[PDB]
Amino acid sequence: RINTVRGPITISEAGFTLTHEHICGTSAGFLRAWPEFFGSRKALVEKAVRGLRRARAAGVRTIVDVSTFDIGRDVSLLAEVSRAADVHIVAATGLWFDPPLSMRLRSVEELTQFFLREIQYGIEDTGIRAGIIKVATTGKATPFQELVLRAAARASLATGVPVTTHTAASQRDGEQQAAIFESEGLSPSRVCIGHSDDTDDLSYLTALAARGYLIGLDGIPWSAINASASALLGNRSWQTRALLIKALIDQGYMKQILVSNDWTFGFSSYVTNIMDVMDRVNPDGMAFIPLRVIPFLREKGVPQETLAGITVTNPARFLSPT
Amino acid sequence: DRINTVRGPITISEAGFTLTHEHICGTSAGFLRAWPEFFGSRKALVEKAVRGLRRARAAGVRTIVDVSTFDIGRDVSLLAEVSRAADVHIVAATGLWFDPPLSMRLRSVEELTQFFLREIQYGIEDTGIRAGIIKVATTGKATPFQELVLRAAARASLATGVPVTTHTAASQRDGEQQAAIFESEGLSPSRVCIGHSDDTDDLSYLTALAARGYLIGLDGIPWSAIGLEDNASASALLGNRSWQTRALLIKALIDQGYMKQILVSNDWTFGFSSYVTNIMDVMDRVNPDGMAFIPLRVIPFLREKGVPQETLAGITVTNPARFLSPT
Ligand SMILES: [Co+2]
Ligand SMILES: [Co+2]
Ligand SMILES: [Co+2]
Ligand SMILES: [Co+2]
Repeated sequence: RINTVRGPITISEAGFTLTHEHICGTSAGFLRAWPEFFGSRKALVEKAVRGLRRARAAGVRTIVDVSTFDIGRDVSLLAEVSRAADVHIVAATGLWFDPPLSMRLRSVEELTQFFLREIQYGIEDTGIRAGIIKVATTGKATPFQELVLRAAARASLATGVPVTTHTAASQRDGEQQAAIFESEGLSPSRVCIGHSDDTDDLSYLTALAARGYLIGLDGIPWSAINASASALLGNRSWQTRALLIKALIDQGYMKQILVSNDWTFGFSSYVTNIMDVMDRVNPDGMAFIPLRVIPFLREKGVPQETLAGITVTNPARFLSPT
Repeated sequence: DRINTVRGPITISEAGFTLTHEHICGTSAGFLRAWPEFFGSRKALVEKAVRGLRRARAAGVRTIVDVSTFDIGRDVSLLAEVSRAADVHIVAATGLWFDPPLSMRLRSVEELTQFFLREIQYGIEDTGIRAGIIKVATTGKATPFQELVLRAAARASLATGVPVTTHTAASQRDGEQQAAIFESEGLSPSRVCIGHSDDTDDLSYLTALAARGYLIGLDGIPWSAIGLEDNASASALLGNRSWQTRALLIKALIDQGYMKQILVSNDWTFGFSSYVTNIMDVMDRVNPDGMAFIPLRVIPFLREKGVPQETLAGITVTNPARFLSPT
């Protein structure tokens, strides 16, 4: 009962899934208005097809595109790349930290209708329904960012669809988001505190993992080992971020881990050549988790059925509507 | 002599009575397609727009310049559909207003110049519809990004001959900073309209810009929140100045010899989502005439005050014709 861009699929059809990915990290209407920024729309489709086929050959069967309205989600692009690559792509709703005036002047009740429109009816005029809700917070929650967290909760409770968040982990936003989700009546088993790998703090993660929250260790290839790339991605290495997966397995929270790359095939919501800077830091792309992180954990003393539990059974339990 | 409309190129003589600053929808990038239910439905918005433009046409309007940019949620397909059904020429816009998303605000002046050029020379999105005007904006002192938008607009105008029109916080005298930046790029004042100029009563500011060759946009004549001072949202947007006060600025500029520098419009819309929810209903109640307000209520008002019919015809037909013509 998991909604994808090609239609509804079952829990067994999901397989190896990456919980936090992006085909394109852009802005609302941007891809349609300026496709030449990515070379052409043809070039972005071709680069995304080759990148997903690389992930499929590596073991991945499903990717969850957490690109929201304001990240410039184009479900028609998501459907085209999914068809040519034979990889299941799950679409998303919600609002990130770049909402336009028509979204930021809306009440909590109006934002619930929009989220409920994209999950129950469909996205735009395509009929494609959203299977996950993406929300954001950069530091302490602004008066509007609180309404998005609450609206995402009211939409998750009426459909059963899960929530995934953006967090500035060094500032520990996951505790405030958790306090807001719990005040709304949302079950912690339906929420994923993303970007939790941006910190080396383990005491903040185990506290949330004990309450039932899923920990999103999603930006593993993000290593700044360029003032723009050093501020966006990486103070530490990938080995340090991948050791945080092992540190949570050792504490007995193997059922709460969700791994991903947080990769893109086109990036426009930052500096011009950030995609070219990223493409060489990680030449593996979206295939970094099964080819470089899984054999690392196998060498550092973690069995294959613990890793096959994190990648197959954990995201399938998360993405299933309850 | 030839200008781009959403139905294709037309000869300037066919433009006729032209409203220089209007919107079919005041929204945000991708909003109409992602949430048409905000406006009832996409079909309801089209029907309302067609009815409004048909009524405006019956009153004498032949062309409107939709100054909706990418970030005002310009949907050219909607503009084309309504233009064809109402049989009113609609000139589309490029440029950037004051709500650009991350992918726009992180761009350099060279990249923004290429985006504006693409929308004028090649087309908007995958439609083939080309922009006939560049819309820019400042709300007080220009931010570093707004300065880049103004420079890119000036560069695209110099390369194509297409005019530039602006949004200003008129009380803050924004037109002076805008003018300075445009002229630093070598753009002729005759290719620029300093809009929302009816938001101020400072005639010294207006005549000085007009004296330099700038077109003065007295473009929101029906905007008045008198009678509804209890509505904090409507008062902050529409202001407390009467439609008459805004319209008398057209007479004031004519009297000082600047009839050739005046552009008049309503700054109306059929859908409004970039503000509070009830705003379109409130606006439609204050002004039931919509875009027809200029020929039905403003033109006869100025005739009562003594302005000749040939001067008014010069402001509504000749001035927009000279402005829109690629020069
Ligand atoms: Co993020
Ligand atoms: Co992301
Ligand atoms: Co304006
Ligand atoms: Co306007």
